[PDB]
Amino acid sequence: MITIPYLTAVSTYFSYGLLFAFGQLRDFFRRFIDWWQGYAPICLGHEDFYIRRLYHRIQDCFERPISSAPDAWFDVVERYSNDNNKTLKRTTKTSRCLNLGSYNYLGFGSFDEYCTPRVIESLKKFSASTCSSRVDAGTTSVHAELEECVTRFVGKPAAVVFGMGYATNSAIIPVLIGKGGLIISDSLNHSSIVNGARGSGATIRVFQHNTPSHLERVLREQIAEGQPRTHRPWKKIIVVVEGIYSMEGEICHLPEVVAICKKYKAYVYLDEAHSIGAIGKTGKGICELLGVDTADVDVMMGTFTKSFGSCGGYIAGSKELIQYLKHQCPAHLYATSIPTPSAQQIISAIKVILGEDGSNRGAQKLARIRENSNFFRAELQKMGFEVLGDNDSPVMPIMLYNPAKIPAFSRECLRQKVAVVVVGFPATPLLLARARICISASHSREDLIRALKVISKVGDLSGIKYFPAE
Amino acid sequence: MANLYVKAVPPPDMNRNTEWFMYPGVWTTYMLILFFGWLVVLSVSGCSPGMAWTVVNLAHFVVTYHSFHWMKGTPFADDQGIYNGLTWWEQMDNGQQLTRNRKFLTLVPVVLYLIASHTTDYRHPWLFLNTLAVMVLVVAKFPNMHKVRIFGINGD
Amino acid sequence: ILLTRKSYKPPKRPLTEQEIDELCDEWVPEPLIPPITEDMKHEPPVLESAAGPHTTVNGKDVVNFASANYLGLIGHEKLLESCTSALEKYGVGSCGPRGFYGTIDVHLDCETRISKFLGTPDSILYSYGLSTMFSTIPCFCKKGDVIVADEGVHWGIQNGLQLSRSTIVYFKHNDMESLRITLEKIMTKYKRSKNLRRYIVAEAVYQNSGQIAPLDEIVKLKEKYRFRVILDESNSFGVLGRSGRGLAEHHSVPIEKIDVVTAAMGHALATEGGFCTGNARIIDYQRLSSSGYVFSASLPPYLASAAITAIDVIDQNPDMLVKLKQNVALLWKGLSDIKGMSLTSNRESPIVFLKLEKSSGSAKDDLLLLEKMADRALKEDSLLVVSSKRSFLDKCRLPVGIKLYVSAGHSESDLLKASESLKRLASELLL
Amino acid sequence: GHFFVEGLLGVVII
Amino acid sequence: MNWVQRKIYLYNVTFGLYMLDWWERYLFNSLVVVLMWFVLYNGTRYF
Ligand SMILES: CCCCCCCCCCCCC/C=C/[C@@H](O)[C@H](CO)NC(=O)CCCCCCCCCCCCCCCCCCCCCCC
Repeated sequence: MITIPYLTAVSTYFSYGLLFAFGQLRDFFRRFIDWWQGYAPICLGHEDFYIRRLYHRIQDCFERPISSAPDAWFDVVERYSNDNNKTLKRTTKTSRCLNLGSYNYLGFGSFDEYCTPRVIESLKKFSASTCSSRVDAGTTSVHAELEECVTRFVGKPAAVVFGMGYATNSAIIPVLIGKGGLIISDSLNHSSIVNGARGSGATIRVFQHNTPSHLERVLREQIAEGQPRTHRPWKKIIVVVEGIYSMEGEICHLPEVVAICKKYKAYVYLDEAHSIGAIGKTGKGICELLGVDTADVDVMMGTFTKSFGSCGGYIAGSKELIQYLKHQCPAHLYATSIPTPSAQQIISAIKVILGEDGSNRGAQKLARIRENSNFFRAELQKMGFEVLGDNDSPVMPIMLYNPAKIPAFSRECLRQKVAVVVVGFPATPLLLARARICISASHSREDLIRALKVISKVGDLSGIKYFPAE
Repeated sequence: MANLYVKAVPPPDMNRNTEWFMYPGVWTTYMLILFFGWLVVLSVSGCSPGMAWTVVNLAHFVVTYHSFHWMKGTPFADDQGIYNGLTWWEQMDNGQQLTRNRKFLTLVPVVLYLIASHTTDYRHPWLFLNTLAVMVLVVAKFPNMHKVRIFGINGD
Repeated sequence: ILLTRKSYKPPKRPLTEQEIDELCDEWVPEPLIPPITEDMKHEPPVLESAAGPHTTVNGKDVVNFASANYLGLIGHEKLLESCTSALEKYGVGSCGPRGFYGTIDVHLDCETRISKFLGTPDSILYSYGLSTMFSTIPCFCKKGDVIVADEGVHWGIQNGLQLSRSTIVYFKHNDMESLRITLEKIMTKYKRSKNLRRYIVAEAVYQNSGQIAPLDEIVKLKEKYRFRVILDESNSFGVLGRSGRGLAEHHSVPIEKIDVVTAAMGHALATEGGFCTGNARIIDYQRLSSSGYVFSASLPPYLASAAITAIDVIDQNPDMLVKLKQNVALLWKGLSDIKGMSLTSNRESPIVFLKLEKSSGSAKDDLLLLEKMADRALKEDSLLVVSSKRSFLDKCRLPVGIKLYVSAGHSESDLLKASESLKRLASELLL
Repeated sequence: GHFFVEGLLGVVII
Repeated sequence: MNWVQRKIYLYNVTFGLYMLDWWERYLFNSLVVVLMWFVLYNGTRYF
């Protein structure tokens, strides 16, 4: 699924083994110096080896504090050590870098003159948020008006909105499935989905990432073998897939997945976290870009953090599914309602996207998010880099493959006034370290042109042009 | 200066600890580390090739045994210590026995001991040791020695 | 060689590609959800203009007892300036997890302010109130440990207890005699093992019963068996101590005896979020290995810039704390003579519980019985109250009842109007 | 005492 | 940077020496220089 140059797959294992060897050696001279209030230690000796022997070496590439709105250009605060690199502290000095590590695709995480004036007015009339849950006193009028805009937008009959995009997967999967069920998940699913599956009693299998000929062969075996020990019938089967598989940048093969789930009478659980304002000619997600009937999928989970510039989540489906969840979902019963100015800013963003604001800049954003991604991705391939994903996706990871290139590609770019994101080993597979580039609809062409020459010059030093240029 | 592209497939294996041992390039590095240690030993202190192969076989004993058969658990806290009563050898391949990658790891301590004996003229000063080392390695990797301990030493 | 082998059956003949097709056709799945009923679909009130003591529903003015703002900070004139000045300078969204670029400076200031308020080395923020317990407990307790829970802990805590695949044993609700029995029986079954970790999970003011935990016997039994204490003081932070510090200042114990202190800012601070407090080593370890901290968007900065102002208001004005005790006592002096209900809360917690006496039947029936009594309190004489809404995923088995979240902004007329209206309705429906 | 081992280990390998 | 200075930098990141401290790097560079001199001097005339 990823083409790896053979000579680089060898100098990566060597680079990791050298780190392992020096780390064990150094940790062996700490265990004999600890000779100099009775409870067990907070953490054992060797459960955080790669946290203190690999992460602390490059800890200045993460948790960079900014002091400006998440815009195309922000200010980055500078940090010193003051005690030989153990606890970084922040100065007063700042910079002015190009934002390429945020998520605001449509450029809503800013001050725009249709949403912020309405949200400020919906603040001084409702005071932040209610202190009760939604079934007691936290269902304001704004919370009832917003659950209609989401149903109109997404397309399904009814929807529920929560206040966290991570609790939208750990507090719902236990409700729909329980013990005796099955969950054929995709390999590269978020942590929230797997934690939600663990919170119930269901069994989890995994089919190969983004290929249906392997999804069929797993369903056949699992229905022909029943429960793992007492070969009862499987009470249910649910298949979980994602719209755009981030950190791989690929659009899912939805038409070929739904067709196989219908045949074996399994259910489908879609996850449009990255693809609900980005892809599509109207912004309706993958079910519109790929031309699939929205009633073939049973549940559709989403998130407003990335595109609409406001926290939250939702679930949409048949009108009895929503009635069941509103009566038996712990996140709906026990948790405080989503704040009011954080719901007005979703209402007034869906109005802009649908063009009901009077102006017509709801289509300029949708066109400029595409004419920027198709340009950046095309230009990176011509210089010989290795970028993944298709042509219609806001994310494009660049593969690095070497643990030592992670602090080299980031420190140079920050020094030349460009900010990016890099991902290491403990989170990713060992061999696949990458950098993630996020392109928004607020970047101008003059910025992408200037940022491509900064990247092309840094990529010569590290030698990450694995493919041949022209 | 880059050729020989390989299209690696992701084996699920759902375990950070023992999934990296399936991507292309592991065997070659495994052997090149051994061939690199052999040359570096007889450069920092000029000696006979036989002894140097002996020092390589003795260093490869402690490193491999302490890593594959002594340590238990995983260094990643994400799985909430699901594998606390298992060693790295037992976690491999979800407990599947006699696979392609287990036979390669079984076959190396033998072939490396043959080389350290055939160039040291057997004798007894080194023969006694090398035999003990290879014997310990091969016994520890037997299919029947699965989740079984010796007198309950480092067993629970 | 042979005289030692084991008898085995010959291997079976594998299924054919035709037989499998049949089995895949006989199999039938159950419905995704159970069929709906008519008692399953009651809509809650939709209100306007506030959520404070005096809200508004359908035009008529009702009196609120279901919002958990104890200090009456909803709609304070000093919070609507802070939020406004930070909402037009940062935006309304976070745009990223906190490890990549989601660390605004206001987050660091808020953490410093909270830690200075409680007097502790360091502190950590979380995005959402209910998820501060999903991720704190599985971070500390792994599969080989032992946790001594309280059998009366809400769903947030008891979801984390299940995620962290450890061994959980319960003890009777606020029964130090049953706590010490359990501690001894654990310190005997685990004798040779000494590297394992042991934790005690409690709650400052319980939400299902309104009873304050006694933090003297717990801090004393913890020093005798080498345990650790995790305290969930979301209902006591800012209301309970004499200066507002919480349970520790209530029982006059040093805060260093409590290993982890977690709270939610959605009750007495009039914001959203959560935080966790402790020494430097504990906090800096869960800043990297947590789950809801590294995989979730950070707090919107306008919510974290209101917590700072709220804490400053609390610190500068300790009179609204005694004004709350008076209101709780005033509601207790006008409700002790009810007919079928029974005040089963503590005398100081601002959650006036009311257990129903002489259970009318099965718990299923009692739920709707309480639901209609709660419905008629609003429709007729304009009163919002809360009734126990259990889920089928919850495992708590405490008695159900009706709560009343008293605040510090209630008047003296509405406070007794809440008592007369409950006495009449309880009299004319239960007995 | 030198080729019995090298002959038996080949058999063991196979 | 010139050609030799650039080709040294490209070597530090490929074998993971860009991350280590000065004392971990000076203990490996010397140990690999020794190996390149030993191979040269011997193999150049031992055949
Ligand atoms: C200088 C060149 C190398 C110098 C010595 C390097 C030896 C280090 C390799 C040891 C492999 C450890 C396998 C499992 C270890 C587990 O116990 C622990 C905790 O459970 N897992 C982890 O820490 C994470 C699991 C994966 C991390 C492995 C990173 C190292 C990747 C290298 C593997 C492929 C290259 C070597 C193949 C196996 C090496 C065999 C030892 C060679 C002996 C050298 C003595 C001359």
